Amino acid sequence: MDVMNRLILAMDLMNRDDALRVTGEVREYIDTVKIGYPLVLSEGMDIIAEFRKRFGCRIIADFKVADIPETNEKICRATFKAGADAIIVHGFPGADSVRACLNVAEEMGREVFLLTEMSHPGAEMFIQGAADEIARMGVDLGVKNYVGPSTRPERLSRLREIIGQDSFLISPGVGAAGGDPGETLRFADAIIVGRSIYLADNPAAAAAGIIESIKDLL
Amino acid sequence: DVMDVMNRLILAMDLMNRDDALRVTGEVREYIDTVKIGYPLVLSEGMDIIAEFRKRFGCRIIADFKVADIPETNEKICRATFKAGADAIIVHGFPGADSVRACLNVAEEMGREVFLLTEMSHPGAEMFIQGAADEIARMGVDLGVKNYVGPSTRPERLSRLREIIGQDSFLISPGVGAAGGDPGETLRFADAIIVGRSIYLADNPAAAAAGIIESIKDLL
Ligand SMILES: O=c1cc(O)n([C@@H]2O[C@H](COP(=O)(O)O)[C@@H](O)[C@H]2O)c(=O)[nH]1
Ligand SMILES: O=c1cc(O)n([C@@H]2O[C@H](COP(=O)(O)O)[C@@H](O)[C@H]2O)c(=O)[nH]1
Repeated sequence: MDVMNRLILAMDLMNRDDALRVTGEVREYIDTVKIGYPLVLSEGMDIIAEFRKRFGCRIIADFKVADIPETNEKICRATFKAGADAIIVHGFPGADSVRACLNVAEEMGREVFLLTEMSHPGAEMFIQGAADEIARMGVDLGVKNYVGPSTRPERLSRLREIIGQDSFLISPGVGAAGGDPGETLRFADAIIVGRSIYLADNPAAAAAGIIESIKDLL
Repeated sequence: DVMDVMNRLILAMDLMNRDDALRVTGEVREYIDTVKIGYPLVLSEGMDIIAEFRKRFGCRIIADFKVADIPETNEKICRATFKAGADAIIVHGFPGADSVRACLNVAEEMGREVFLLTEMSHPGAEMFIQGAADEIARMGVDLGVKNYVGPSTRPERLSRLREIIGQDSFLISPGVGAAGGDPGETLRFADAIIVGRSIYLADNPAAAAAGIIESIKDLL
């Protein structure tokens, strides 16, 4: 996957007018948008097609898929029917649940991103201790796309070690949560950035500023 | 003081089109007053499907969204879900205490309820969730969680989770029917059973629900 400026916008605004306006303001800097449940549950799954119509961007559905295999299959089918290019799936619920997602993605020409370790403080309680094994499980399953935490660069580096240089790795927790753009890009192919852009007084300048700070990495 | 689930039976409405979902739910309405609506239906028909269910049926709505994000995103998901009319939302515990607390705080503010999913019922649950489940449940108790989800497919695990949360907590349990869990055995520990495919894929969903209820008649 080829992400413009190695920057993915996490569009977690919850109303259509603001979400479309802010995305429009930063469109020159990105071609990939992560859309999650905050926006989808507020405005409907049709918002995905609207983003494609307006911006032609790729859409990653950040749905943290975390159900039984049968339900995971249904969630992936509904999500890809809505036009998402990719979906984010938790690894914690185990291999069968991930495989269910991989199957639908293959069937519909999409990608699965496996979330291995999360970026927030609570991730330390249960997820972190399982994360390397979850990543090895991804490798065993043939997963090629991964998500890991900007907030713990040593953990992000370990994830990169496990999956190898050929796999694709994206990383949230940049900006608001404390992660540094440049350091994160030592290991991740692309950074995910939400609040630092969409809550900024001037989202375009915020995006431009981040990109300037990583100019030599592009 | 817990929700009063008619016949101790919660329908898992995982059909993905409005017409079928509405037909089947209507067909079993005399047997249930509590419906679990998840992402298969919501991502297919929109959050307004909750509105349509409330209009059509006298049913409480549990939004089975297995919320599993960072605290800030969890808060937004819970707000949107309660705004749409869900009575309760199901949240994963494995992302940790801050993520669960975020959901509890919104539920308290908005006058609604959180269910904490501890151990899951499918085979893959053995890989990572099972080993964390007793602690996830204990964490829930420490956080003041009153409502829980645990697996009918592993009676020994469901029994242990009931012990951890205590007799006063409310416990609901999926994996009944299609996945092999027995209604009666499950109700030894759970307050209510969740049933999806055994009912919604039946040629006669009403007969299927009645049959399940007949099999647990002495437990009502
Ligand atoms: O470990 C993770 C995984 C995520 O998907 N995310 C998601 O990435 C985004 C981060 O946004 P922000 O830059 O505002 O912190 C949010 O949409 C969040 O749900 C995360 O923060 N940490
Ligand atoms: O551990 C769990 C937790 C669940 O919420 N579920 C949910 O409960 C329902 C079970 O439906 P069924 O009776 O068709 O197996 C599904 O909606 C599923 O997503 C589960 O099966 N196992």
